Amino acid sequence: RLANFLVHSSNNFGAILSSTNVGSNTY
Amino acid sequence: RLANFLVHSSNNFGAILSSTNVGSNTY
Amino acid sequence: RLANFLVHSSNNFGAILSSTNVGSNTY
Amino acid sequence: KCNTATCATQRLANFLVHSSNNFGAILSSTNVGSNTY
Amino acid sequence: KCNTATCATQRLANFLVHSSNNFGAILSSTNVGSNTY
Amino acid sequence: RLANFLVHSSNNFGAILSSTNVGSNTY
Amino acid sequence: KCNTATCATQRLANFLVHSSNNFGAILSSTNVGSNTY
Amino acid sequence: KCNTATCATQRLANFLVHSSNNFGAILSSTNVGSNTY
Repeated sequence: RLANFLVHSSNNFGAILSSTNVGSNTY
Repeated sequence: RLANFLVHSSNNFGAILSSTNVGSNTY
Repeated sequence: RLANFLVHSSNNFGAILSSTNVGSNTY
Repeated sequence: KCNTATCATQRLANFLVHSSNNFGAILSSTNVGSNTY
Repeated sequence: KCNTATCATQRLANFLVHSSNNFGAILSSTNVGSNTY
Repeated sequence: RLANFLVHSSNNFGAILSSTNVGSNTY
Repeated sequence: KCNTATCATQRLANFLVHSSNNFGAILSSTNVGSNTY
Repeated sequence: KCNTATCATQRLANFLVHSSNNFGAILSSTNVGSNTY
């Protein structure tokens, strides 16, 4: 009997600015 | 009987600016 | 009976600026 | 201006600005995960 | 201006600015994870 | 019966600026 | 200006600025994880 | 100006500035984890 319990929780109470640029030209 | 319990919790109460640039030209 | 308990918790109450540049030209 | 019994104010700002003023030539090429044979 | 009995103020700012003034030539090439044969 | 307990906790109450540049040109 | 009985103020600032003024030539090439045969 | 009995103030600043003024030629090449055959 194998039990696995995974919890991934993200709570944001604020400002997150995330920019991922892959192989991109930004001007 | 094998039990695994994984909790990943992220709480943000603030400003996170994350920029990942991979192979990118930024001007 | 093997039990593994992993907790990864990140709490931010502040400003995090993270920039990862891989192979990128920034001007 | 706060004169209340108690006031909590939070200003959180993330500013990302990319600004380019170009008076000339910019040449940009990006190859990512590219296989050339 | 705070004359409150008690006041909490937090200003959190992340500023990332990329600014380029170019009066000339910029040549940029990026190869990431690129296999050339 | 083997038990492993791992806790990784990060609390930030402040400003963290982290920049990792790998193979990148920054002007 | 704080004349409160008690006041807490936190200013947290992360400033990252990349500024380039170019009056000439910049040549930039990046190879990361690149296999050339 | 704090006239408060209690006025905890924290200013935390991280400043990272990359500034380049170029009046000439800059040549930059980066090879990371690159296998050349």
